[PDB]
Amino acid sequence: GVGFGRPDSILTQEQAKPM
Repeated sequence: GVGFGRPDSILTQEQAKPM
């Protein structure tokens, strides 16, 4: 859940940036 782009790996924000 860190920025936008893809689903968050860690915790449910809707989206996150790539690796």
